[PDB]
Amino acid sequence: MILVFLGPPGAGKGTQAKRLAKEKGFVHISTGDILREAVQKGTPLGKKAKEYMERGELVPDDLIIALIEEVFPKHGNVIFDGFPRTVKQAEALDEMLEKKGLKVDHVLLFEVPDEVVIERLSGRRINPETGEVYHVKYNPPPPGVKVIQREDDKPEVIKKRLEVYREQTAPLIEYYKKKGILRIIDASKPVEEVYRQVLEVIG
Ligand SMILES: Nc1ncnc2c1ncn2[C@@H]1O[C@H](COP(=O)(O)OP(=O)(O)O)[C@@H](O)[C@H]1O
Ligand SMILES: Nc1ncnc2c1ncn2[C@@H]1O[C@H](COP(=O)(O)OP(=O)(O)O)[C@@H](O)[C@H]1O
Repeated sequence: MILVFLGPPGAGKGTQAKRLAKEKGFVHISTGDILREAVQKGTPLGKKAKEYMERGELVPDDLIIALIEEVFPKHGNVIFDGFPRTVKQAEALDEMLEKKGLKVDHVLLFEVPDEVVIERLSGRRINPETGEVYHVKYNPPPPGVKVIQREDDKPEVIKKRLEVYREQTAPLIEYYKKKGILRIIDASKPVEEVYRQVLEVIG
């Protein structure tokens, strides 16, 4: 089974993908997590990607498509979390999968309004020791636990990221709807309720 989680930044895709991977054994492929690691390590990918991410822009397709080929697992169920983000990426994914005898089985669209996106992103915090993700209101870090705020979660970069989502990523809704594999998730609900909906959709 291959899943794609699609939706605006802050919708809760990483939160749900992490949970699903941990409990049900999916391979979690987060392009964001992988890129942030590349940047921190200063790899050729990381050095090239870094400034796109800093500015809230998408990293060029060729680099991301190569990254996906590098990390796609030989066996196992997969959650694509934050990939594809463009039509070209989606077309490449279909082609890659077909060569492996696979296909995207479900695309889960995490619907949330812009007001919620901003609330979610502005309050997002990370434990730099473990990578655990918190929210200042909805899931605060334990007392005494040091956390950081991503530079791309600052107000002006959130704005750009949302514009980029609407311009480049949103056309994937129709792309996958035409293939009949798009499932709607009401991502505005609490984490537990969203998770039950994810489980229901994937059966
Ligand atoms: N259903 C939810 N309700 C409230 N807060 C959430 C929910 N899902 C995620 N969050 C919080 O919102 C922020 C964004 O979640 P995240 O999973 O990182 O979104 P995405 O990967 O779609 O960008 C995080 O701070 C997370 O703790
Ligand atoms: N599939 C992709 N294609 C191009 N750029 C990407 C992709 N995934 C992640 N990025 C880059 O990494 C940044 C952070 O992505 P991500 O962690 O997925 O954001 P969010 O937490 O909002 O889902 C993006 O704003 C973009 O610059």
